[PDB]
Amino acid sequence: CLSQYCADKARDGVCDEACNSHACQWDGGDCSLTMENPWANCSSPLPCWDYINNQCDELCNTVECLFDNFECQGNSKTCKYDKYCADHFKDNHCNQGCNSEECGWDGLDCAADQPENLAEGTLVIVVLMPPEQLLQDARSFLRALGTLLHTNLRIKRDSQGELMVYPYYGEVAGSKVFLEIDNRQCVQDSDHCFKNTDAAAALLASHAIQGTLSYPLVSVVSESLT
Ligand SMILES: [Ca+2]
Ligand SMILES: [Ca+2]
Ligand SMILES: [Ca+2]
Ligand SMILES: [Zn+2]
Repeated sequence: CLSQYCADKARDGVCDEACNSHACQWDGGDCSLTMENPWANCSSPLPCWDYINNQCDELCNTVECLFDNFECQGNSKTCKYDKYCADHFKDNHCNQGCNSEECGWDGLDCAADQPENLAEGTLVIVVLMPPEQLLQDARSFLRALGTLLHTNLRIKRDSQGELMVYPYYGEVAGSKVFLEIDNRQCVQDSDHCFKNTDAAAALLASHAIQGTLSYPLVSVVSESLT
């Protein structure tokens, strides 16, 4: 890459930080959930991967540039009643104190009679949790990724109505899960909802690059076919 060390280490299933660079394709994707270039669609004159700096850079504040990692939001708020809200997230009861962007809009419990407003495409994620553990922890998994993406996610269902969670056999037992983004509330409160899953996948990869992911994700891909 930049080195012969990085050539050797690329795509070996381990993030090597000496190679965690745009030039080295984030260690052949080892550090970026296998995504070679999360900013491939970004037409900013800035190398936006260098501007994850806790400061607003407007040149990177577009969807294809990953909204500058949401660093152009001014009021960088967290969920005030995070403990209460986590336990009441997606529990089929509207908790008004949790009905805000920071709290993932109570997992859409307060928007139950509102039409779905799906982003185009499907997020395909491999996580190092076996299917049973993922299914049992699905609400927390969805809340965490939703919080990262500033929207609401759900596990996709197949045409039998079954949740699309499948065993994935690697060196560690994992799962492959298919997710959809529901913007039904996001669009009302936010100017930065993903209209398509491509940039959402890339933002997850970006968080992998930084090491700020809350769950042990292995890979993410945005699909239009599924
Ligand atoms: Ca590596
Ligand atoms: Ca920035
Ligand atoms: Ca609730
Ligand atoms: Zn936001």
